[PDB]
Amino acid sequence: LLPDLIAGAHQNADPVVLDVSWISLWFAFNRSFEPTHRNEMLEVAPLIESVYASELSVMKVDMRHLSLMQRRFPDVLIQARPSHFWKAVLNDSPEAVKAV
Amino acid sequence: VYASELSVMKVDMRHLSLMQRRFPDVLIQARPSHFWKAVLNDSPEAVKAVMNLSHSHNFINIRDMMRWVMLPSLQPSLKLALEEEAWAAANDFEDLMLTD
Amino acid sequence: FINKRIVERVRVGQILAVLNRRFVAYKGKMRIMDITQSLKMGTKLAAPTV
Amino acid sequence: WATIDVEYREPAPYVHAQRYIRYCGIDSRELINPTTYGIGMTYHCYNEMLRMLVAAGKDSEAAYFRSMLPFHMVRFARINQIINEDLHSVFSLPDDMFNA
Amino acid sequence: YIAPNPRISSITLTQRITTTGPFAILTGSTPTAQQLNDVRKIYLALMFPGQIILDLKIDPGERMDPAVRMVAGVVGHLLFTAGGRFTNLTQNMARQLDIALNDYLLYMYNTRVQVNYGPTGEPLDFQIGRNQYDCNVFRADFATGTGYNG
Amino acid sequence: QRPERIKTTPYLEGDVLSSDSGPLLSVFALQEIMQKVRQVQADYM
Amino acid sequence: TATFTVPDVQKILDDIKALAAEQVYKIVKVPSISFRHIVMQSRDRVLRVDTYYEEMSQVGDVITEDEPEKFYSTIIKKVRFIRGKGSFILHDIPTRDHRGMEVAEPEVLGVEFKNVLPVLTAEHRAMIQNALDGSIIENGNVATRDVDVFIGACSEPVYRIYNRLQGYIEAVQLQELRNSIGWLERLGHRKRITYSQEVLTDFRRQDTIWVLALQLPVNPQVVWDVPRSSIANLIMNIATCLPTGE
Repeated sequence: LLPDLIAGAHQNADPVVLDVSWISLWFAFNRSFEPTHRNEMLEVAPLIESVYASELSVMKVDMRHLSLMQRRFPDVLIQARPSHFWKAVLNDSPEAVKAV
Repeated sequence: VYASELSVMKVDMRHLSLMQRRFPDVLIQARPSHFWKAVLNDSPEAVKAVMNLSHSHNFINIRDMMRWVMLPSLQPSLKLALEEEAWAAANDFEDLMLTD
Repeated sequence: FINKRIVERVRVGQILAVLNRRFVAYKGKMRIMDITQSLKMGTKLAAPTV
Repeated sequence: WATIDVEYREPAPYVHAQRYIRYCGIDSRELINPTTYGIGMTYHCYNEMLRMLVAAGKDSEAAYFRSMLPFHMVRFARINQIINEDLHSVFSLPDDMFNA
Repeated sequence: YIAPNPRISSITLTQRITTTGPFAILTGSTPTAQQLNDVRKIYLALMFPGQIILDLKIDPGERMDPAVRMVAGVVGHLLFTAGGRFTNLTQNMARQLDIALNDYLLYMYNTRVQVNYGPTGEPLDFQIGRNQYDCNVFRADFATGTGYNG
Repeated sequence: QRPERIKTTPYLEGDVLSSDSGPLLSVFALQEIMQKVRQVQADYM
Repeated sequence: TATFTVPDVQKILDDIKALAAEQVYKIVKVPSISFRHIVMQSRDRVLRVDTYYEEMSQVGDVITEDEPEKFYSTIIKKVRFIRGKGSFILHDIPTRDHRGMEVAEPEVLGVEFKNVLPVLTAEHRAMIQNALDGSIIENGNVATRDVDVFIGACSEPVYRIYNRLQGYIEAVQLQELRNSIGWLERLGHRKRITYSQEVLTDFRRQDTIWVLALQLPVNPQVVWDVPRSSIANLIMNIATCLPTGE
């Protein structure tokens, strides 16, 4: 992250920039963050991670299998683009994954 | 903005100065004040006013204007570059659809 | 007499023979904006006083 | 009299003007507090004038000027600040003409 | 969010005599909605080191006494990190903080002290005090992170 | 129940100002991120 | 206290500030038509007509040998017309796909031949379609930004202006913006002004093309080359930078 910011090169994970005021520095210096309770779904999260990863894996598999149709049968897919099967796969996926 | 407008005026005057030598038959009774007034009729009024703050009580003539035109200093900008390329493209008057 | 090709007679095979200019276009998913007016957005610091 | 009222330093934003006005030898880099700034600062001409006034038998006037010295210093500090940090522009006079 | 103890900045020796803090004018202020949102932004940027970066905001109508800027200049050098591993603030905000610290150090509302300026025009290029303390070390340098935490 | 939260000296004891949690801060961050770009695209051509 | 500059200079600065926002270029999807075609009773031959000269012949007044001012004004107006017509930028052009390649649509090419198709025969129609299928789009880079490059038709005098404008856009993308921002930072450091950079720090900043009509490090010499201009410069400096106090 840091050498790319110094050199100004292209970044895959660009940092998010937020704007603050002068007096906000003084207000933030005179405060401390004291946690009281854990998150409500801290004990459930890994199942969410696993479900998300599995659904993305199956989408990748479907797209990979569909990507060879043009080379296999050129005369049927003359006007084909990758975005076409991208939309075709996304139209048959659960809405929660697309929302994420 | 002021520098860009002055540069545009300089370029226009510099290119218009050669017309009498190029076509003696049309401009036989022309004087430099003619093309001076012609260029000043198309400049913005703000730059003319700024110059008139000084020229309202100091006298200048053709020699001062020619010496200022011949000086090699311009402020690069979009309008200046476009105007220079326009003059270069219109160097040949057959492209302006008038001939003898 | 004007030495320009204002009007010509061409066969139908020469219709697409005038394509010799290199054009550069920007992608539709990118954006272009003019930020000249952004060069005057600033604030003036005030000196301390009694 | 014996001060250095103009100075040259690091390059300026406008390259045609590089001078720094230093009335009474006051540096314009630092902010001032008008309540208490010139408590113990003098320069050459003021000291010579005070010495001459004391030598001439004008005690009240000498004491008045010695009391009014901090007012003089803060006023000239404000003038230096205005000249160096507000009146810097392309419309400022070039150095080669200011010296002449 | 927990505020610091009020007795840290003041001691009451007797009924009438109490010590006075330097920043008493600032400690009496109360944040509005926007300032509280900015505080939440600052803490969010702190808790995620390299993924959120702060920057300065300019509002022409907004009005404060100039002391706030030079106090924040000192605060920011102690609160943020611009070291050799990661950063919390953009280069522009680092420059603004350095300029604010310069203005704070050169503002002497008490008896003045000796100062010697350097050959370059960069901010914080001077030596201060009876013992000449070099303040060039507080200028930001992202390759080594001298001026901030780290 | 955690040893880190035991306070024995009033140095670390003070008033309570505000509170926040994950489900609020996430939507706050999204709102600020989108608001910035909408404002920038509105202010200029 | 609870109960300034002369008005004409204030009006002058207001006019200059207004003029600073004038827009010169345009952003279009397709270029204007440069060549059109005239059909006769024939089916194999047509007339190719260049529209530039046809539009150019109707600009300005007639030339007469005893009004030099009108002649100069006519030349100025013609040059300005050329400059105005030649400045445009392309964005989001129509596109078609063919055998895994991208092809420009016939409407983005700078020729108009929609009225010659109905008169053609079968062989010529097939030939025209096959020829149109061969306009392959190329992917190029302009300061690490992906752009489309293709081949079209345009008249020479307007093409020169377009090419110069493209070169200027590339130049301001490479180094001019950084120079302007750095000079603004140095000036603000000198004169105690804080300049905002909010416009360059959103989350869509890695896919933006920046256009600037003016540059910041202005050459002061061009200001001081105006003959006998000391008093005007002094008045402008007073009207621009003098503060007010008690």
